[PDB]
Amino acid sequence: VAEKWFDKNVKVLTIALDGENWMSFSVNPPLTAYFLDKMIIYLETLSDNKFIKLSTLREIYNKVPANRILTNIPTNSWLGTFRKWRGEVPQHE
Amino acid sequence: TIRNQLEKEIRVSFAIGGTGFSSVNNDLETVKMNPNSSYTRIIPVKAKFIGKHKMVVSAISKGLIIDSKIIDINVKPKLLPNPRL
Repeated sequence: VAEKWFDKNVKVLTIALDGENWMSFSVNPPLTAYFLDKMIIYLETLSDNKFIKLSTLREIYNKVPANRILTNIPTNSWLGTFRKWRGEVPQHE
Repeated sequence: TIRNQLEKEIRVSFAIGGTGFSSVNNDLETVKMNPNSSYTRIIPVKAKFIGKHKMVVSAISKGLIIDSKIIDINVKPKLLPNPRL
């Protein structure tokens, strides 16, 4: 997370993922609970030294207005295909 | 992709050029970019020969060609699918 601060162009940093599968599909799910606590401790060590500003997305929406304009975003998911829900099972069609 | 090094807000237009290529429907595609920023957009074109093509893209403002650049494209023959059962 901190190495992204070095680049001047990283204005907002965004991370998104499933909030329950990561602690439930690992080999040792109890340790992923300790990992999350260590994460929360270390992230507050960067938000106090005024390196990052650990905040919510609504606050970013108001504090950082969007200046650039995107005219088109093609249809897709984070998997780069829709064949997961239509095509990878023979009885999808 | 068009880069803007001016400190003001720019609007240019560009046209394509090739020996078999043809712009589908774009006489002059105008953009609108803010200072010190690039602008990328995709234009639909149709090739009509196969082989080693030469695209020319030129930026045009008020009837004047601002800038031009030549790229190289390899167009492949289009193959038909298997005869359906």
